[PDB]
Amino acid sequence: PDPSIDEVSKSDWDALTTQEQDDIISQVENLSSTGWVNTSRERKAEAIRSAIAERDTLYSGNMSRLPTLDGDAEYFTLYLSAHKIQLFEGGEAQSESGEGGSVSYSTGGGGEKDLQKTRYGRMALEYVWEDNSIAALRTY
Amino acid sequence: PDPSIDEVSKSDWDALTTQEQDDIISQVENLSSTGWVNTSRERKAEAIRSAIAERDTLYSGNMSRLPTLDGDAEYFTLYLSAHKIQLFEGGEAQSESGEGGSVSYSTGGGGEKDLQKTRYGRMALEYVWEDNSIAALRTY
Amino acid sequence: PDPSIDEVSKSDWDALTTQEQDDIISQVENLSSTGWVNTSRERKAEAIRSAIAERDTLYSGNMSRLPTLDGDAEYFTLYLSAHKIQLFEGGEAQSESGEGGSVSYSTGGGGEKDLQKTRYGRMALEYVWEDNSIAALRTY
Amino acid sequence: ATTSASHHVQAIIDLLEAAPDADWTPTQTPTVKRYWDDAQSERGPGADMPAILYVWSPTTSSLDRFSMDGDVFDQNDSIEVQAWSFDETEVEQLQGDIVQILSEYLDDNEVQTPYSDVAPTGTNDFREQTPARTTGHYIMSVEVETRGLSETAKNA
Amino acid sequence: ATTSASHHVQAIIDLLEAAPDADWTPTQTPTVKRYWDDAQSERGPGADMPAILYVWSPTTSSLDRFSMDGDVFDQNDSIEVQAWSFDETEVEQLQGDIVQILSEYLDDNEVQTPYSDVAPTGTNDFREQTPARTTGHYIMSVEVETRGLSETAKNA
Amino acid sequence: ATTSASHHVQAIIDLLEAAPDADWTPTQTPTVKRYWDDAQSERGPGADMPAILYVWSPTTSSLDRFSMDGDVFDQNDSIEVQAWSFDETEVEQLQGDIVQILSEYLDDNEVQTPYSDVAPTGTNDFREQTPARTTGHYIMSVEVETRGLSETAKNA
Amino acid sequence: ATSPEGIWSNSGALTFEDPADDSEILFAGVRDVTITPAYEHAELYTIDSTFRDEVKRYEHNVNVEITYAKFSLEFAQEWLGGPGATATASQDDSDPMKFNLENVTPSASGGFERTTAVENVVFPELPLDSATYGEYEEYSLTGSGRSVTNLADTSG
Ligand SMILES: [Mg+2]
Ligand SMILES: [Mg+2]
Repeated sequence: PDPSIDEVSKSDWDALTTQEQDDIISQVENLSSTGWVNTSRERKAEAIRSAIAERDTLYSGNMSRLPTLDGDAEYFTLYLSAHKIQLFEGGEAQSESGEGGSVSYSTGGGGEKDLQKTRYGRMALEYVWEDNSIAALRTY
Repeated sequence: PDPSIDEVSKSDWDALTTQEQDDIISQVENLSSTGWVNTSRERKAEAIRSAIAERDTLYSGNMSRLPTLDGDAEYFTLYLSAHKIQLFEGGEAQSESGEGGSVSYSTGGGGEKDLQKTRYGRMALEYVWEDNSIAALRTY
Repeated sequence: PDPSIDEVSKSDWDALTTQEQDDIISQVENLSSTGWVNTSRERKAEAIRSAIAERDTLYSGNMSRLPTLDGDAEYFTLYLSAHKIQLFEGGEAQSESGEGGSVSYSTGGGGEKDLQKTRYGRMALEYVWEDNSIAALRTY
Repeated sequence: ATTSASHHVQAIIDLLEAAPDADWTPTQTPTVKRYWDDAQSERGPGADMPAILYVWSPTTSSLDRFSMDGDVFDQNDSIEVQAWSFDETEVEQLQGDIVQILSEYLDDNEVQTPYSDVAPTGTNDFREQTPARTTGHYIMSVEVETRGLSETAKNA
Repeated sequence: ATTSASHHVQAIIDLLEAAPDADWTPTQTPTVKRYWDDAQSERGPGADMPAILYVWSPTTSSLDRFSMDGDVFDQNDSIEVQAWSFDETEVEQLQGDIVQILSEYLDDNEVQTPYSDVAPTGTNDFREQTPARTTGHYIMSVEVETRGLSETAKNA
Repeated sequence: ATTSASHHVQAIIDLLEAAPDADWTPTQTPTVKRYWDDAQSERGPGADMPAILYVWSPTTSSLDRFSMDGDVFDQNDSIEVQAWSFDETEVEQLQGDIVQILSEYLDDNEVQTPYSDVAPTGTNDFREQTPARTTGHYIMSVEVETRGLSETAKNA
Repeated sequence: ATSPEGIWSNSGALTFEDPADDSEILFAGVRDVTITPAYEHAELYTIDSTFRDEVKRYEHNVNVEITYAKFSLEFAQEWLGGPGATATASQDDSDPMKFNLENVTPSASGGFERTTAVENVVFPELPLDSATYGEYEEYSLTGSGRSVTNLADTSG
């Protein structure tokens, strides 16, 4: 996209053209083979706007004078977006069964924090020190 | 590929021809018997671009002057790509069933972390000290 | 084969004739009763090329001036290749069921780490001190 | 004769293998197999390979009495052919092809085959079973019956 | 004319897609899909989206001998169309609509479709299954059968 | 006249709701619901409340061809009505009421209903299921078929 | 010559006309239609040979059998009234009502369109009421036309 998802804050996202938003949405839709085609535009836009806001608030600033977001901020925001889109539908699929036949995914077995609950969450989690508390400070 | 996958960063990948990208994609498609043929080209391109960026951000630099990426950076980037593609398709298949019959793929529960959760992840994980903190440094 | 799998590195594999590669592929195909006949040549070639590169980078050199690859480098590279081929196909089946006829293959939990997760890996693992670190050095 | 086979499963394998490349709709002629030629985890083609047809006999062959003489049984045999591919279009084309191949020999008076009749009797779609996330195989099938007079050696 | 499709599932998708917006009872024209277009956790429409119809073939297509010439199978095909929506009345309207749409072509002598006959043969209500606490899809369906003369190439 | 409803489930709900208070045996007129109006853990009445009737279609409706014209389907529809109460006597009375209510309209010329025929075709007792130890609902039901000529788009 | 071909029954458009006008008489809802030109045959045999010496044809008529399920009040009043009149009661006169009949029917492939036309069909008896409990009424006509006026491909 022309503006990248890491180049925009919440107020910037609201200031984008519909085309620039749709380009970013189209990038997020690459992260699933299903593309989430049965969820409407407004909900994917809300998830992205939320991911932007949550990055800028919960995953910003320094920790032992390292950035708290160590990985690529583009892909972090995309994975955080995909995580939110997934949670706008349900959990991870543990099992899916059709008119006939079935598949099951071993998507469980992780911890209890939100990011631990889904595949996109578990990817995003690596970009941000795995939520580890490595901060340090001193008297001067 | 003429430019192999370790010769390029995110901004280089975006500057390659479609032919150079498609040959790298073709190499990644060797890592599964199913080739991920029913996932579109752009989704595989996104996963590769993401793996390139993630390597250069999360799996770069040194620990006690050892490189953080000990194994071949080619096969590491391919495995990291294949891991992401598999997550775009919803993760591992633990079991499958239908009029073709049924199969179960001996996963167990596995580990909690993303690279532990899929076979391509687990192959990539050996290249990077199994994500351990071997780093050591001194006053001088 | 005339050039043996232990005599060739990644660059050498790319320099071999198609027949020399095919002889080595034919040797690898001996390690399964099925021969993996429904997986294409390119995928078996990629698995072998990867196993060669992975041997040379992750399973090379020394610890305490013992070789880190203690066993026969021929059979190590073959078992490492067979491990890779099997992982290009979902891994080991714990069970296979068809037209009523059914079987289960006693794999069990099988640990968590890469080489533990399939039979060919479990064989290859004995060649490399079971991934143990007998490494030792001293001041002089 | 094109087959002269011992048993119905091999007979239909021989018929499908005997088909010219021009009579298949896709670019690549499919590979024909007994259902038990391949292990389950490896069943169906890989990417960059031709589609696979699996042949077997799913139900009991009947052996009806033909007459009081007992020279022959009126034998009725049953077969299923499953087409496996990753392309949902290819399995549909193969279902068409299998019908068009095995709709030759419909009233073969034991000229090409050891049978009076080889006939597709129905077809199945199983594409609804392939889960949409994963790049798993699509499956479709043809059901084939087969009939002839089978010698008893009662009267030597 | 309207379809000329290679298989019954595509043929009925084409018929439902060919329907004018004015012939659908709701404000928004439904989306028509193969059953296997969508993953299970995402099956059915999201809120504010138009309703979804899923088409597939649930049972074996019969091929019967038409005559002892062997030129033709009397082919009988089976389909189900499932309507998914959050609105209990919308699915009921869609069931009415699907029956109406597919009640054209009732004795189409291969003019519109590749068939002699496309007909709704039964309908199902599954609204009783939807749990009342949760927002969740109501489902109803039309069962459709489809009949025609299908060529064998026996006599070329 | 009395209903004019688009679907059989709402049609029979409209009939049961149209019954005068005098035509029910108990003191309180029952409440009529679709099976999916209520969640399971609170399905059936509370104490100090009127008995509840749940209506739904349990099985496939038939659409048979009426003639070569294709102008109409002979449509046969199926419904179940379940009566829920804590009084074993009240459910028995309600079963007798539902029967004698829905035995009006037995041969409408689409006069009251949109049907040729609405008929109770059988009745069920399930009182043996209610565990005697706990307070809990008794259930009984009426099975109702419904038949009429139904239009088509064929001739417009 | 035109290739012989299968015919889907429901494709046929049967109509009746008053031969005084060529005006249509309303008739509908056919289920069975048989039209059969016939002659009596006389065969010559003599002592000179055991084989047939000659065969000749006489007493031409066209047998018409119709089963139908929509009652036509016009058709019945025409049958009662006799040629060029309608009646609400039996008529005490010797002239039966003569109907011109035409049936137009496409081939299953559309390869030809037969028109069969029959002059002066008369029916010895007319069913008025044909009730069976729990069924729609069904009616059988047996009659005889004077000759076939037309049997041709109507296409183009
Ligand atoms: Mg290791
Ligand atoms: Mg990590």
